Amino acid sequence: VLSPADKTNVKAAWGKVGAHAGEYGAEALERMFLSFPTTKTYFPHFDLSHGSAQVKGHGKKVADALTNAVAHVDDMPNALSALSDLHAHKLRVDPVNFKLLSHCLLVTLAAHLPAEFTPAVHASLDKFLASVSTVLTSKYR
Amino acid sequence: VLSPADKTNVKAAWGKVGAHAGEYGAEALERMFLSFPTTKTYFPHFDLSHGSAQVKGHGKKVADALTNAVAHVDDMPNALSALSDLHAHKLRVDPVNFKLLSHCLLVTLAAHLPAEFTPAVHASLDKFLASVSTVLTSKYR
Amino acid sequence: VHLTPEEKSAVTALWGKVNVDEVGGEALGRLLVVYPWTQRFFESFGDLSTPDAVMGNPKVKAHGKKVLGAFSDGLAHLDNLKGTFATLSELHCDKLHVDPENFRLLGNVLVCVLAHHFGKEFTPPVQAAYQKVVAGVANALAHKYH
Amino acid sequence: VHLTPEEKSAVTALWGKVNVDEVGGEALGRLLVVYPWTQRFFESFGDLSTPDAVMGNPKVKAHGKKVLGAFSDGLAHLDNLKGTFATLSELHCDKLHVDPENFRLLGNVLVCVLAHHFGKEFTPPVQAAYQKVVAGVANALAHKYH
Ligand code: HEM
Ligand code: HEM
Ligand code: COH
Ligand code: COH
Repeated sequence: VLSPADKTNVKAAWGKVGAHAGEYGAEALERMFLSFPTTKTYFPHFDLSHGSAQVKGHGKKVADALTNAVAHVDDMPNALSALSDLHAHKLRVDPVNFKLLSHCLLVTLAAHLPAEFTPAVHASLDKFLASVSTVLTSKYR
Repeated sequence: VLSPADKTNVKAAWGKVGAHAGEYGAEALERMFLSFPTTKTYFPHFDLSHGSAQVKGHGKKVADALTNAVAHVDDMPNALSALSDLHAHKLRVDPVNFKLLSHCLLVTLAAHLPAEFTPAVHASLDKFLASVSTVLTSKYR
Repeated sequence: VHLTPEEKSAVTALWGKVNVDEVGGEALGRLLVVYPWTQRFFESFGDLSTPDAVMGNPKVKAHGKKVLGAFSDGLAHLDNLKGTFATLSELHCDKLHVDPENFRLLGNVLVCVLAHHFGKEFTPPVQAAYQKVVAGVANALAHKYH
Repeated sequence: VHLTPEEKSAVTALWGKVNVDEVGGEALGRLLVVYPWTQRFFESFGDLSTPDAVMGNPKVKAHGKKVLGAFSDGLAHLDNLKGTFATLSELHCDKLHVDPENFRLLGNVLVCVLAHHFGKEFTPPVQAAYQKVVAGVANALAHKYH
């Protein structure tokens, strides 16, 4: 459960992310494919070399969904409904890989937000990415 | 999320456990301590040898909580509220260990229920133990 | 992996009694029922929409038998599971694109199936020995992922 | 483990810029804040009630320094982490009863701390090299658990 203070911390941090959301989204994907190469088994149809249009494209889509979830943080089941059907019924990503992309999104935010990534905001962002992962994983069985 | 069919399958299977619930809880703990030795770090004050009254006593408590969760399966967060407080703020069991007990519970039910542990009942029971595990780790942070 | 000689003869003895075709078909079918996102790799197989359709599907039973067959051959080389399974490790990465977390899930479903099938003979020490073996085989099959 | 000489020299290069006392204090304090159930070993340490109390607690700082100094001395022996951390593994099992999942949580918080400290110098290849090192250290400290 996200506390009101967690929601304030996620909105402040993601506010600062702002217009770079798409660029941070691609960097987190690239950090995932290098650090955890088993996640590449879900993207065999992508050019996964550095700076490819497919990864930058996908990065922007991941990031807009997280922007949608921050905007509707009180109502994330209804907000991400379309995305939880798509991961459950069509992509079928094993749930263990959501923790690996959350950790690389957290690492990417750390590396770009030096003033804002306090202990308490780190806690709140980890907790927010675990709630997004739980919602995208909700309808798997 | 437990479907009406999953609730009928868990009430049927746990119904046929009935009075042996206590004995099956101890067996599941013993199975967990031998198969996953890292879970023994939460019980340094117990005698964990085979046949130990402490593991049997503990097993009966685990099982009575799961019997209470089956009876209240539409309202499991309130029924298990004092046990999520307990595991979140005092015992502070790392959340990965709940998946190890849940697997050992499933193995125990499989070993004692040859006709009831159907592929569909197996699915329903795995969903139920994951829902109990999610409630018991709800208040961790 | 490293088994004590009384874990090795627990694994060996139990496995002499396993009908590999029947337990294979049950283990792969229960994987596809209990964890339905693993159906991802098998949509060439037919009707996988209900538990009864998955457990009676002939291509699930045939493939289940193929898988447990290769697993059986790894029980004969428990001292070097990585060398035994290197070619199949490479095939599941490069050509089939199977997330190695699926090998861990099948491992645990196969322990549930052995427990279901052998009842009280599948005692907590025998389970412990088969959990080290299926973690070892999962490990071996994931080793050449890149 | 197995690092390539270019991954070893990237780990080594970056660690030469680390204040081990300060990064230790920060990594163990953020472990205790982000994952509060890891506070269960530390109620001997006083006030851990808020983020600021945790991060300013001198005992948490002293323990983080001791933990990260042993980690640092372990980067000189990347060829043989299991030998270097065998006594510390035994000790964390038999006497301190620390669930080995806490070493994996500390390893992931240590990588977010290095990313926060080093910013854009912590590139995706450097992260990947440090993920192998912290998974190797966690493995090594878990190896003699029983
Ligand atoms: C923080 C959680 C994640 C978010 C918010 C997220 C969001 C999205 C979005 C927005 C799409 C595009 C849907 C469309 O075209 O309408 C997508 C597709 C996809 N996702 Fe996820 N996702 C997440 C985690 C994952 C993970 C963990 C993996 C696998 C390692 C994954 C694998 C995929 C793949 C395979 C696609 C399809 C790409 C394509 O065919 O072009 N996703 N995701
Ligand atoms: C299905 C999940 C579980 C259930 C329903 C459950 C239930 C319980 C119950 C009923 C108690 C006794 C409460 C009391 O004293 O009033 C308890 C205590 C405890 N549980 Fe859990 N538990 C679960 C999972 C776990 C796991 C996974 C671990 C560790 C691997 C764990 C570790 C403990 C320990 C350390 C105690 C205290 C034992 C003592 O000192 O007497 N529990 N649990
Ligand atoms: C859910 C994913 C899954 C898992 C758990 C899994 C687990 C295991 C496993 C672990 C116990 C072992 C020993 C095997 C062993 C095999 N697998 Co897979 N396999 C899996 C998905 C596949 C698929 C996909 C194929 C290809 C079948 C086809 O359609 O040709 C495969 C093929 C094979 C083959 C045939 C290869 C050939 O060249 O024809 C062997 C043998 N294996 N597999
Ligand atoms: C959250 C639990 C936690 C973690 C993750 C952890 C992770 C790590 C880790 C991972 C990079 C390393 C290399 C160490 C290294 C050490 N730990 Co721990 N330790 C932990 C809890 C403890 C505790 C508790 C003690 C005892 C402190 C005391 O008695 O003062 C300990 C003591 C130590 C000591 C002192 C040994 C002695 O001779 O007294 C070293 C060195 N360690 N620890």
